[PDB]
Parts: sequence; C-alpha cells; structure tokens
Amino acid sequence: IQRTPKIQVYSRHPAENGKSNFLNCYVSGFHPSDIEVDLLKNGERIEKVEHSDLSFSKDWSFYLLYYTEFTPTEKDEYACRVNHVTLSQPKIVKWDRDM
Amino acid sequence: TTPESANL
Amino acid sequence: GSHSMKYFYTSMSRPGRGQPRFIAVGYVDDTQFVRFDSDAASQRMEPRAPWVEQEGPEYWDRETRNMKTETQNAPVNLRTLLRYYNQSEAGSHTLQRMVGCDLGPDGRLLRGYEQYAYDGKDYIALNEDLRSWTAADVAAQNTQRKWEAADVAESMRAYLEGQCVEWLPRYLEKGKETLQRTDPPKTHVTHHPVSDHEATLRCWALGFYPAEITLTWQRDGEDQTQDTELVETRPAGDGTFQKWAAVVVPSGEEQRYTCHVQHEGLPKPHTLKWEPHH
Repeated sequence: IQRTPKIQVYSRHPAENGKSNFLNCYVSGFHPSDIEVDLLKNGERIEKVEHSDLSFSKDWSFYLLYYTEFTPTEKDEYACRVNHVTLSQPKIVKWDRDM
Repeated sequence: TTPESANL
Repeated sequence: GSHSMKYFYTSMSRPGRGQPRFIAVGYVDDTQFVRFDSDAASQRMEPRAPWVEQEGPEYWDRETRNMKTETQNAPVNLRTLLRYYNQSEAGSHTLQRMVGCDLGPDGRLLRGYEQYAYDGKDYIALNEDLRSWTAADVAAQNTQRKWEAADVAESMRAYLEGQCVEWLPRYLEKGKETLQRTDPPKTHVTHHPVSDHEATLRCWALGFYPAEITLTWQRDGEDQTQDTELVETRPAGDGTFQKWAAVVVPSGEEQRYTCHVQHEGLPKPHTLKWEPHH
C-alpha cells in the first residue's frame, strides 16, 4: 500500500570543478505523495531549492525532481536528504560524481 | 485539452 | 512517429489541514505542457512549456474553469470513495486519474485511456474498447454500474476519439521545433575498481529525448541482463534524460564486455567498450 521514495542524486551536466551546474535529486515510485526533500552542502541545507510539479508513473507511484544551482568543487560535498512516511528518519544520499 | 470529469 | 497526450490528476483529502487538494499536470510525450494546483496563488491552468502560451485567452479560461470544476468535485468523489469502502473520516486518502490518448505515426487513435486509482491501487478503468469498464474490487463496482447506467463511457469515448486526437496534433505542430525532434544519447564508458579481482564498468547515456532508451551490457556478444544494474531513467532537468547500466567484471576481462545503447535518434545503435591502455 505505501511505497518508500526511490532516490538518485546527480548533476544536470557532467561535473566540472569550478564550473556552474545543477544538483538534482529525483525521488520516485513512492506513495503517498507527501514527501520532503532537501539539498545539502557539507551537511547544512541549501535554501534556494526548487522542484518539478507532482506527477506519477503508470504504476501510479509518484515522482518529483528537486534541484538547485551549484558549483561542484575540490573540497565541497553535496547530498540529498529525503523524508517520507515510510522512513523512520531522514535518508541521506551523498552526491557521487560517477553516479 | 482537458476532458470533462464524471463523478464516481 | 507516434506520440501521446496524457493528463494526470491527483486529488488528496487532508483531514484537519483544510479541504481536499487537487493537482493536475499534462504531457505531450515526455514533455509537461500545463499544470494546476488548487493550493497555488493563481487558481488557473498554467503553461509549463513555451509552445503553449501562444494559445488564446479563450483557451486558458476554458482549461481553468475545468480545473476549478475538478477542484470542486474532488471533496465529493473522495467522500463517495469513503462511502464505497466503508472507511471513517480520520484517515487521509488519494484519488488518482489518468486520461489520455496515443496516436500512431499516421495520426489515427491507437488507444485512449481513462482510469483511476484510490490510495495507490487500481480503482476503475475504461477498457481498450472504450465502451466497457473494469472494476478493481467490489466497491469500485459501484462506480462501474453507475457509469454504465449513465453512458459515461460514451462521453469519454467521444473525447478520446475526438478532442484528444484533434488536439494532440495542434500541440505537436506548435511544439514542432522540440516535441518532434530526437536528441541521441551522448554515451561513454567508465572504469571503477571494486577490488583486486573485480571492476565496475558503467555505461553512460545522457542528454537524450525522448525518454525511451535501451542500454545492454554484452559479454562476448552475450546479453548480461542478470549481472547488469540499471538505474531508473531520470530527468537532467532541462528537457533531456539520463541513464546508466553497470556490470561488475573480472580484472583484465574488460575487453570481454561491450555496451549497447538504443535510442530512436540513433539510426544504428551505439556500441562501445572500455578504454584505458597507454
């Protein structure tokens, strides 16, 4: 009856240190639709974060796209934090240049 | 264009 | 080729958070073109694709009146479903609808849709014949016999074979420069050690449209669909999509594997293999 959100964290374009890009977090195949998504930069959250319009797949499960402008760099680390009724506590997924 | 809705 | 126009409505009751919420999103293939949120400031259907804005005000008022109507029914159907299933108020529920039509390369209707789902599970659905229905469970039957009694299928069928089929092309016409174009995937393979004995080969595919795509990992020309890990195709956020297939391999045996990418923008499929040496 209730499906947990399926997470993926990636950049819009190939990562290039020092070059501007977008940080996306695609949560999909979850139910119900209520869900909270944050974008992190060294474990403090990013404020200017927007998201697509609530849509869903043929199997009825929902999916949203969260994202923010950002510049991947040497040191700086980024991750996606997700909250949904099926999670006891926030699920954090670090952004991996190769994923 | 959106269709008309019927009620269940 | 062949396209499709699809709308996705979502009605949600939220006890003690105010009256139900209605959301609507529309798509032409893998492109959303309109959107509506009963919570948003506006209270009107909004354009979410450039090529739509050029419709007249007449067009938008029509759509907005509709979405307002949907907003109105929302709390009614949700109450009805509550009756139909013998549930109390306390809980929070969801009523989903998906109406649309698929057109073939010719432009004739390949098949329309009109189906709902309550709380994630199937509720009722217009059969492929566009004349009869299918009720998920006993409660759903209520809606079935009620729609039959009222030839509801008739009106839906008239829309699917009429309005839907006639409109999908106008959107494709105006959307021409983008909807009727295919951007092939930019592919490349990467090597990632996992141990002294195994490496992970990852086949990339990015910046492509439409969303449909096939990545296959072959070993000696043998499909390796079992040891292949596929990430669910995702949105780049700019219109195009991404995807990658990964397979673990014994060090050295790298050249044993080849990646196959299939997209409708590639007359001849892309076939690549990892490259390190020298």
